[PDB]
Amino acid sequence: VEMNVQYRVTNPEKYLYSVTSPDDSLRQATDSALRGVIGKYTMDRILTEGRT
Amino acid sequence: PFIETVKMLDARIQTMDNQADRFVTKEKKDLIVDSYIKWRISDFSRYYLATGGGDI
Repeated sequence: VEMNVQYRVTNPEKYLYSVTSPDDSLRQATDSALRGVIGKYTMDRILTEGRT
Repeated sequence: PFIETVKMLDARIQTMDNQADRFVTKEKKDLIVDSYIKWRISDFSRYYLATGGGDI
Protein backbone atom coordinates (compact mmCIF):
# COMPACT_ATOMS: atom_id res chain seq x y z
CA VAL A 1 0.00 0.00 0.00
CA GLU A 2 1.18 3.51 -0.79
CA MET A 3 -0.25 7.01 -0.40
CA ASN A 4 0.77 10.66 -0.53
CA VAL A 5 0.38 13.79 1.60
CA GLN A 6 0.12 17.53 0.96
CA TYR A 7 1.07 19.92 3.74
CA ARG A 8 1.03 23.65 4.42
CA VAL A 9 2.63 25.92 7.03
CA THR A 10 0.55 28.43 8.99
CA ASN A 11 2.73 29.75 11.82
CA PRO A 12 6.39 29.94 10.75
CA GLU A 13 7.95 30.33 14.19
CA LYS A 14 6.59 26.99 15.36
CA TYR A 15 8.00 25.62 12.11
CA LEU A 16 11.46 26.92 13.04
CA TYR A 17 11.88 26.88 16.82
CA SER A 18 10.41 23.46 17.55
CA VAL A 19 11.15 19.86 16.57
CA THR A 20 13.83 20.13 13.92
CA SER A 21 14.10 18.97 10.30
CA PRO A 22 10.41 19.04 9.35
CA ASP A 23 10.20 16.49 6.53
CA ASP A 24 11.84 13.96 8.83
CA SER A 25 9.08 14.26 11.43
CA LEU A 26 6.33 14.37 8.82
CA ARG A 27 7.34 11.29 6.81
CA GLN A 28 8.64 9.36 9.78
CA ALA A 29 5.36 9.69 11.65
CA THR A 30 3.17 9.17 8.57
CA ASP A 31 4.63 5.69 8.28
CA SER A 32 3.41 4.83 11.79
CA ALA A 33 -0.04 6.24 11.06
CA LEU A 34 -0.25 4.18 7.87
CA ARG A 35 0.58 1.04 9.82
CA GLY A 36 -2.06 1.95 12.37
CA VAL A 37 -4.79 2.13 9.75
CA ILE A 38 -3.67 -0.78 7.57
CA GLY A 39 -3.40 -3.21 10.46
CA LYS A 40 -6.92 -4.17 11.46
CA TYR A 41 -8.49 -4.92 8.08
CA THR A 42 -8.42 -8.21 6.18
CA MET A 43 -6.61 -8.84 2.91
CA ASP A 44 -9.68 -8.98 0.67
CA ARG A 45 -11.16 -5.82 2.19
CA ILE A 46 -7.91 -3.93 1.61
CA LEU A 47 -8.04 -5.20 -1.98
CA THR A 48 -11.59 -4.02 -2.59
CA GLU A 49 -12.35 -0.86 -0.57
CA GLY A 50 -8.88 0.69 -0.50
CA ARG A 51 -10.18 4.15 -1.41
CA THR A 52 -13.02 4.89 1.04
CA PRO B 1 6.12 58.23 -10.55
CA PHE B 2 8.78 55.78 -9.50
CA ILE B 3 7.38 52.36 -10.47
CA GLU B 4 4.02 51.50 -12.07
CA THR B 5 2.74 48.04 -11.13
CA VAL B 6 -0.97 47.21 -11.18
CA LYS B 7 -1.57 43.59 -12.18
CA MET B 8 -5.24 44.01 -13.14
CA LEU B 9 -6.82 41.18 -11.07
CA ASP B 10 -8.71 39.94 -14.14
CA ALA B 11 -12.44 39.19 -13.88
CA ARG B 12 -12.86 37.17 -17.05
CA ILE B 13 -11.41 33.65 -16.75
CA GLN B 14 -13.82 30.95 -15.58
CA THR B 15 -12.41 27.71 -17.03
CA MET B 16 -11.14 24.91 -14.78
CA ASP B 17 -11.41 21.13 -15.17
CA ASN B 18 -10.11 17.84 -13.80
CA GLN B 19 -8.46 15.76 -16.52
CA ALA B 20 -9.28 12.28 -15.18
CA ASP B 21 -10.19 11.26 -11.64
CA ARG B 22 -11.45 8.03 -10.11
CA PHE B 23 -14.39 7.32 -7.81
CA VAL B 24 -16.51 4.43 -6.56
CA THR B 25 -20.16 3.39 -6.51
CA LYS B 26 -21.97 1.71 -3.64
CA GLU B 27 -21.90 -1.56 -5.58
CA LYS B 28 -18.09 -1.91 -5.37
CA LYS B 29 -17.64 -0.90 -9.01
CA ASP B 30 -15.13 1.49 -10.53
CA LEU B 31 -16.33 4.43 -12.63
CA ILE B 32 -13.95 7.03 -14.05
CA VAL B 33 -15.36 10.57 -14.13
CA ASP B 34 -14.58 13.89 -15.80
CA SER B 35 -16.13 17.32 -15.38
CA TYR B 36 -15.40 21.01 -15.80
CA ILE B 37 -15.77 23.86 -13.31
CA LYS B 38 -16.85 27.44 -14.02
CA TRP B 39 -16.48 30.20 -11.43
CA ARG B 40 -16.53 34.01 -11.34
CA ILE B 41 -14.72 36.29 -8.94
CA SER B 42 -17.45 37.87 -6.83
CA ASP B 43 -16.09 40.28 -4.18
CA PHE B 44 -12.53 41.36 -4.83
CA SER B 45 -11.51 42.67 -1.40
CA ARG B 46 -11.43 39.43 0.55
CA TYR B 47 -10.36 37.54 -2.57
CA TYR B 48 -7.04 39.31 -2.62
CA LEU B 49 -5.11 38.48 0.54
CA ALA B 50 -7.44 35.51 0.52
CA THR B 51 -4.67 34.12 -1.69
CA GLY B 52 -1.78 36.54 -1.14
CA GLY B 53 -0.95 36.34 -4.82
CA GLY B 54 -3.16 36.56 -7.89
CA ASP B 55 -1.38 33.57 -9.47
CA ILE B 56 -4.24 31.47 -10.75
